[PDB]
Amino acid sequence: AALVVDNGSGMCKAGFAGDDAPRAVFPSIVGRPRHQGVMVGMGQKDSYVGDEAQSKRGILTLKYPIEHGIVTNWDDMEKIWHHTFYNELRVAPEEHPVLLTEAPLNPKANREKMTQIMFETFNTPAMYVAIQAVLSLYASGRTTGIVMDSGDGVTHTVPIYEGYALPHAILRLDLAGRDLTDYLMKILTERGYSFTTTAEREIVRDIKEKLCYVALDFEQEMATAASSSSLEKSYELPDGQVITIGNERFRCPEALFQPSFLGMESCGIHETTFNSIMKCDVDIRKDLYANTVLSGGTTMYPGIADRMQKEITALAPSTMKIKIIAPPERKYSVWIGGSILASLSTFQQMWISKQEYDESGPSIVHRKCF
Amino acid sequence: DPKYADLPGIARNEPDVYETSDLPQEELTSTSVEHIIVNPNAAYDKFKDKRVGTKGLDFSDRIGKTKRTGYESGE
Amino acid sequence: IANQPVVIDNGSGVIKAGFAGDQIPKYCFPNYVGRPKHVRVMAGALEGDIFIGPKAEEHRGLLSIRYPMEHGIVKDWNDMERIWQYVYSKDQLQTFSEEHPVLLTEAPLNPRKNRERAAEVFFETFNVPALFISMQAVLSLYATGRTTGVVLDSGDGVTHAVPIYEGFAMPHSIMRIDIAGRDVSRFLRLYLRKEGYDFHSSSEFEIVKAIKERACYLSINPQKDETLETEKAQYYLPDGSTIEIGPSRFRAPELLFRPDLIGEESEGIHEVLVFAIQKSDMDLRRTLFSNIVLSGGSTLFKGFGDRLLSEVKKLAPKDVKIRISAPQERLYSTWIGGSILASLDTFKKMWVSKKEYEEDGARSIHRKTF
Amino acid sequence: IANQPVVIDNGSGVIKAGFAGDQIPKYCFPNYVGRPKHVRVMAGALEGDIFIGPKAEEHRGLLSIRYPMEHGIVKDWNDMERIWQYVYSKDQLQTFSEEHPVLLTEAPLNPRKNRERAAEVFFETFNVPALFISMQAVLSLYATGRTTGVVLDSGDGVTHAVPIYEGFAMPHSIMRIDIAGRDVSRFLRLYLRKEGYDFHSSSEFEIVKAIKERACYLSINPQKDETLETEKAQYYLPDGSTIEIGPSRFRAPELLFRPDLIGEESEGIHEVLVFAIQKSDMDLRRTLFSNIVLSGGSTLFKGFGDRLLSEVKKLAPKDVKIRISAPQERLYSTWIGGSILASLDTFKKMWVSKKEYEEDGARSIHRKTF
Ligand SMILES: Nc1ncnc2c1ncn2[C@@H]1O[C@H](COP(=O)(O)OP(=O)(O)OP(=O)(O)O)[C@@H](O)[C@H]1O
Ligand SMILES: Nc1ncnc2c1ncn2[C@@H]1O[C@H](COP(=O)(O)OP(=O)(O)O)[C@@H](O)[C@H]1O
Ligand SMILES: Nc1ncnc2c1ncn2[C@@H]1O[C@H](COP(=O)(O)OP(=O)(O)O)[C@@H](O)[C@H]1O
Repeated sequence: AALVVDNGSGMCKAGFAGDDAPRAVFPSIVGRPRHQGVMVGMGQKDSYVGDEAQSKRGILTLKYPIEHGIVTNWDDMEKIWHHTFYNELRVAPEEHPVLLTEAPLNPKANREKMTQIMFETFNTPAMYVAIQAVLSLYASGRTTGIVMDSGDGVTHTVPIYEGYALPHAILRLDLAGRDLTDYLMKILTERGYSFTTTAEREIVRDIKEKLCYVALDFEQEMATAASSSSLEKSYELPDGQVITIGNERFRCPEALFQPSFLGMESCGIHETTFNSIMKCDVDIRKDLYANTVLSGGTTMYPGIADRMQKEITALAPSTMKIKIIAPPERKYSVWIGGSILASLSTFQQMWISKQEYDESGPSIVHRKCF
Repeated sequence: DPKYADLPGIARNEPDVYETSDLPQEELTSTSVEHIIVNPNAAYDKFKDKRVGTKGLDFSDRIGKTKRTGYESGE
Repeated sequence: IANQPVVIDNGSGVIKAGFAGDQIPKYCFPNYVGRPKHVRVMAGALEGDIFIGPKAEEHRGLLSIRYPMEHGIVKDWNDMERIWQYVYSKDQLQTFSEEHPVLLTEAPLNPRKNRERAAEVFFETFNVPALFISMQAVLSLYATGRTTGVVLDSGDGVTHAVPIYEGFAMPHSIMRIDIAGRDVSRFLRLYLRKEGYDFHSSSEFEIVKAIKERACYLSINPQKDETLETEKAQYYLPDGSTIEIGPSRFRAPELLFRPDLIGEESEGIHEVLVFAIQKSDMDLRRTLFSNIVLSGGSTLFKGFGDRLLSEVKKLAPKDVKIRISAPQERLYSTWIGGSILASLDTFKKMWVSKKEYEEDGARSIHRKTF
Repeated sequence: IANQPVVIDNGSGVIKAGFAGDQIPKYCFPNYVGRPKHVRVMAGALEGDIFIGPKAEEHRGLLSIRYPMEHGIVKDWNDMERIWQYVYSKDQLQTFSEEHPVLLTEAPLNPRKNRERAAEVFFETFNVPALFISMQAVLSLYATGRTTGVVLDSGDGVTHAVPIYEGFAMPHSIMRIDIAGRDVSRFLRLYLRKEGYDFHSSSEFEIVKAIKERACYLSINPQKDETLETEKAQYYLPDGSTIEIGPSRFRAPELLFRPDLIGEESEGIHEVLVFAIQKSDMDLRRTLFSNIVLSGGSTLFKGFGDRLLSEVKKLAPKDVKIRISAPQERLYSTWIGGSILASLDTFKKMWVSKKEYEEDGARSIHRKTF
């Protein structure tokens, strides 16, 4: 009926209104080869969208217009979107209204640029963009809750109390798994696993999803893992290389708990969320203690809820019970939350049509934000 | 320089520090402010001679005789 | 002691210093506590790791600058002690506590613990013979010569109105709000993130303050000047790089009258002063109306006072003449008033001896003070 | 030991050494592993392969020379050992490891394994009682006298551009490229092969490297001089063979800044340096523009610094005064600073004793390393 288009910071997801499985599950990454003196290989594309770039990853320069979600060259992602239509659903955007994703503390010019692409370029009959965390809590089925949203490009805890705007405590945080992967390939380089390009990064981010977990006592677990030679597990890679990871698996996510590893001049994720907590009414924060909504697909980690929980629990009073809300499908609950969100009665009226945009210009984005 | 002489592979004619030839309040101006000096020594000598007497100017959560006043004594 | 009394202009964000016999503070500097964010192995960098003055005023992108006076209330007193030792150091005074009469500043209705902790420092670690610390309002009264009035002393991160007629206190009318210009600078980086400028550092916050003190004012009409088209003044970075401004420069201190933007309830301190006016006597009010005390460097905005005059016209009755008392160097005005107070000989009963602290301390502080 | 410390001018392509008090590394020679071009199974061949200096400078069409340290990655450990023994011999050192303190210098992106393995040889085969491992940028700064600076090096393949203010160990400021003149000359001889000049043997290519260090430059108008019809000045080999060069004399080195047709789309360290600029802060950036240091041997080119000056001029915005310090002995600058470090008393405590190595080893390396 509509177009529920998710814009994942890493991969992508999409589909119509009310669709259950995300159709455009492909890398939301841009890539181009080394356009040099050689000729074309039997005729082929210039830009390589997702899986195409993922396929011939040895030469295609894996880039992103995305800067922790901030798209620089909108041409990239819009051509990706065109092909995404004519790739997954093969439907024009003019017959079905679109639904998009966003993150707080985003410059409005980004969304307005996006908007004018949908109208001037895509000619969508109606359109809408909302925060991913809303879809996460939507999938949970709540309205009161601190939706700790965590994309693989950004992070933003979203405290809500009966679907109400609390942006003073809501804080965007450009925390990407890519950043961890940066540090990870760096520490691998001193471990003899010296690799440079982004193809290496794709392989090791998949390895990050393979064995990089979250321990419980980083230094103690670090010393024991240093002693636990069996924990330094190996895996013969697609290439003849094998790996060795025992510390690295949990050594790398401590940068989230400790900005010191990167010198982010910030706080660790657990107390960062607690800092966002500290910007509210402590008695409704009690509900937020119960509303420990751990969301964002970049939270699919082994031993992460107890870690984070225990940390903030040490920060919280005894009566302030942490009650984790974290379904393993929270990664899909973003797009699926938008997919079922499209089926909302009020939302079928809450729209930004052609003339609504044109006759208002990009100014309509402000009140039509949320 | 003597090191340059004794080292054969070291070439010369190098402007070593290669560089870029680079070439090189209102609030008081309002329609209603009157920023004035008190003439510190003048006003100081004025109020300076004005002795002030005090006698236990005590107030913090002190209960007894509801009304109180600082600088109780006279001078 | 029969020495020159140390006149310290301890403002929450701007802590200057000097002596009484001097009409100009020679040791002026803001609030800042920097800790090196970088490791240093090779010789060439000086240490101490808590830098005040030049090191902090040069190596801003190296030191984790702290502003320990949280709303003028400090809890990391140790750092302040070291700053006072820095004052006792060669760069500022080369003297001792015992060697000189000392004079610091205060805010109204502070937590007693802070006063007690300060007295612990200055009479246990430091051992000042005779010392007393009081409100900045009296200092301003000396800076004006006035005795009647509502001292509107609203510094860096504290806003307070002090209604005192002829040198007679009225605490029920006296109000105090621990938020000011520091938060408007906080709101300025909020504007930065509104248009995507992640300048999160305290040094970056100082750059923000440089714009605050460089390109910011007060447009007397709120929406009439906000909804217009802005020229977006290109500010020049600490690299001189162009960065536009928008309506931001004048709409930023609006929050001081509508704290709802930050999610806070208040009235705009001037209205709190009007409440104090209401708490005062009918015709004795008019005098205080004419006693427009202007204090705290945060008042530096073009059209600032005139916007407040417009506020008066919106809220005060007719012909109740108000008279702007502007100070020339508002920050020194406080210090010079302190220089006048410290140079008072009669200060015997007004000071507090060290042995007095040895007798009761806290009880004698709060006892002798208001 | 309390003797004259061995000051080593290390390197992947050029490794020299001398002592403290010496103003020059007494025996200047590059990094190379000289093996014969023939089967040394039959007696009377170039066996031993310990051909450093005149032995390598003796047989030309009989030696297939190798290179151990490849971009800070040394694999010919035993070949390094025999090169060490050549140095330890009375032609270069005239003393022993036990008899003199030794100083090791490095660069970033060096895995711990190389350091550990080299320290194993240096403390077990050779036995330095006073051995220390360090950097090279620090030594270049020592030679220049500066401590604040964007130090760069142009080794054989060693190129790190880390902005280091006052000797601050800033690992997040690390921007290291592992490529230089090595592969440049390799594809420059590929150009020679494009015009019929095959250089497949090492020595056959070492002559080409002598041309690289002799008849190769940077035409500051690369595409303009490329579009301009070349004249192709004739080179004369040790054989005296007439070889024209022309555009290729500057093509491959200008290709460092413009890696367009490489496949390895590198940067040209100015881009990497701009990335390091981003890592730094405008207040420090403004200073560090004037604080730029160059090192290594690949810096030696006609129009080198001026071309890179033009590059950054096209990169940096207005009112950006940049100064790039670069003496004539960029190679020796490391050795000069090594002698300077040898003259340091802290360095005596900085070194790891042989017994200290026996106690910990790798942990002592990476803990007492700085
Ligand atoms: N098994 C796993 N182990 C470790 N990490 C995982 C695992 N599964 C998923 N992840 C994390 O999930 C992240 C991708 O999920 P995420 O939904 O955040 O992608 P995204 O593109 O940011 O989507 P969006 O931008 O819509 O939030 C990866 O960075 C990875 O760290
Ligand atoms: N032009 C300006 N615009 C806004 N705020 C300013 C300006 N100049 C100074 N300030 C603020 O006022 C402060 C100085 O006022 P002061 O009374 O010293 O504050 P405090 O007493 O709290 O240190 C500075 O710290 C600064 O934050
Ligand atoms: N005139 C020159 N032109 C080009 N490259 C040079 C020149 N002189 C030296 N080099 C390169 O620089 C290297 C020497 O620099 P150095 O820092 O010692 O390298 P490394 O540290 O890799 O040994 C040589 O191996 C050579 O590749």
